[PDB]
Amino acid sequence: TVVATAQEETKQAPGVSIITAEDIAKRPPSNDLSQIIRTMPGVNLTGNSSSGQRGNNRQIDIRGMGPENTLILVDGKPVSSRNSVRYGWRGERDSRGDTNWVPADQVERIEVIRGPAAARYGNGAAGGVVNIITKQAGAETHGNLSVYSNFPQHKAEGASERMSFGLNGPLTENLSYRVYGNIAKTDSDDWDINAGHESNRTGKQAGTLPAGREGVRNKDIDGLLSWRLTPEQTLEFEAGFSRQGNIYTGDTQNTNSNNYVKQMLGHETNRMYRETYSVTHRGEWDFGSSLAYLQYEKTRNSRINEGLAGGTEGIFDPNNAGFYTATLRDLTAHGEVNLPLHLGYEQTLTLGSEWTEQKLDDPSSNTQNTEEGGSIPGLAGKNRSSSSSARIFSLFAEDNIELMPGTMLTPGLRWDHHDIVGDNWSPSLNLSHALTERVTLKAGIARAYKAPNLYQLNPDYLLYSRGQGCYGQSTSCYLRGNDGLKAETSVNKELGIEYSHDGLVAGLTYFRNDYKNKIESGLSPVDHASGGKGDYANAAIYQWENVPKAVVEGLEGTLTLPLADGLKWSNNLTYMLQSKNKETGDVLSVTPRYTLNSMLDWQATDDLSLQATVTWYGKQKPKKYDYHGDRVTGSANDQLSPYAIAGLGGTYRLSKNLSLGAGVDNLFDKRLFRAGNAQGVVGIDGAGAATYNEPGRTFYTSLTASF
Repeated sequence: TVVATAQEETKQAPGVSIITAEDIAKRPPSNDLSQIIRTMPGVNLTGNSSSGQRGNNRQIDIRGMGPENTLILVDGKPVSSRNSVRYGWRGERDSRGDTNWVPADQVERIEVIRGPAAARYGNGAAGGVVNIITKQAGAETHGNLSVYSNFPQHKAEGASERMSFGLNGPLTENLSYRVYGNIAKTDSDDWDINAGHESNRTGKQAGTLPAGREGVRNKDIDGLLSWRLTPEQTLEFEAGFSRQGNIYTGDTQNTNSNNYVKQMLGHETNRMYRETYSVTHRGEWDFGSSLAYLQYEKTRNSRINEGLAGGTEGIFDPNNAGFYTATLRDLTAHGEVNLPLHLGYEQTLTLGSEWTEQKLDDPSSNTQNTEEGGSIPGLAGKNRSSSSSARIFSLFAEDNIELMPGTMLTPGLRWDHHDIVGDNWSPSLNLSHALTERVTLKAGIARAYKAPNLYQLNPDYLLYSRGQGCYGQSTSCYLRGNDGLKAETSVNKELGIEYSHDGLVAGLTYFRNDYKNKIESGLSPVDHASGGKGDYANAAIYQWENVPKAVVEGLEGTLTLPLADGLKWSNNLTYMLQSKNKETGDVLSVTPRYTLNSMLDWQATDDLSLQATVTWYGKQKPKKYDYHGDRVTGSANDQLSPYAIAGLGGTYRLSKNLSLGAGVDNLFDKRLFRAGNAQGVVGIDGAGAATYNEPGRTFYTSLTASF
């Protein structure tokens, strides 16, 4: 009886969680799937950057590794769209992330793959992988129509509404389709949600506010045709078109303001179009199995002009009104075969390759001139190229070996060639061992890989500061892209033991990542520019640089008890032991010290299902040091205290064809307000860890019609 693939076997590793379509129906998200993905152990909902900048745009972070290290897939194929949004000095991006491209109600399941089992997915999988799997066609035609709406207690918070539909099944005998569409709106929080809560602001900056959450408008449609060519051979064509337009509520990099900002409150100021085309060929043959695919993803990011420095740094530029478009083109090709091998040991060999190209055209990002800080040899002050690109060819070999009943060994090797950075080697080993019929011991260790992003790699990408931003000094500097960077790598390990029997589950996992060569803004000048104006002349030139060592470490626990026949109590716990940049001694990603998610699920009748949830978060602590590397003082030290969020909801099945849902999130109305960024600037104190809004009590209803 044949052994599963490497890819399939390692989905049982300690660092993997699965969220089902039924889980999504019972705990419906407002809009972005991050709202449910974040409730898995070892997962956090975090700002992109430890600076706090754009800190209400929280995203899925795995094991404290930061959202940039979460690789998002849809049906196994990569999402790159956030790479069209400029990556700044502090790793900030004015991006909502990549977990909102698929509507929740057309999702079959979600694989959350954390740590060593994720390394095999290659570039970007150092934190882990989130693979969003869409519902597919079956034998008969089926379909659905799903609506969701919510209702905040406090009018300052944005309400969401959402309507989607699927239809799939045969068209002819050889030919079947699957299509879905979706329309959604999450309103923005109000411009003044955080008035009463903001960091102290003086002088010019009196009256300024940190913004609440940005709104979004989604239109998605997808079409897939599946064509059964030979008995061995299916060919699938799929095109997807998504648009997200924002609803602006005053976010700016440093939380300053001007009239162009005040004028755009409530309007669309950024729009993302994502176009996807894929062809997928599946074979079922005598020898085993094959899969190949080609995806082209085109992302257009159009938004209002902002400055890179000066008075218009990270804010709409009133002297260059209007919008620009950055374009990202990402082509991914993949092939593999899966070979059951019967001699010696039972095992299943996977052999494959992948090629990717990323092209970025960004006409706002490479425009910093050198007139103030002085000129930089090899860098033209003006008219630098918009474009950047990189290609990675990959080879891999994996084998899933049943050493003997109850024991599996799963070695793999990936090799990657990046046409600028060079070669990478990602060795992989995961295993499971049955200690008794009820208890299993599992371990993993691997080296994940992440290539530099195209901003960090580009010598034409140049940022400038008069002093505030410069590490180890107070005079003016430049930060320049560096096309000799190393790749980041992370040796990620876990050890897990788990009791499992009769739907009772008790489990504990320890994890640690030794994160190598994380790419960050440099700490020492490599050089000095020459000329410029006044005190600012002859600016220091820093580069994007590899940090030698960082570490995350902690524990994930799970406890699921069957209290009675229709009644199940599920809990998971994550405890962060470390998240440290070992060069700066500072925090890598600001996450709660612990997160405990608890759910009581009651099948009250055949037709009626009720749920209660509570989540407890521990303390959050900000960066110790400012951009200079000096000890932060004052309110920039502020920490968030522990807090809990509770909810209640249910589903009532009116028939095979109609179900309704209702409930309340954050039942005791526990709210937090964004006070600012972590550290301050001239006129505006920092706010430490108080960098985000936690919404209050919010009621919701849903209806799903299906056949």
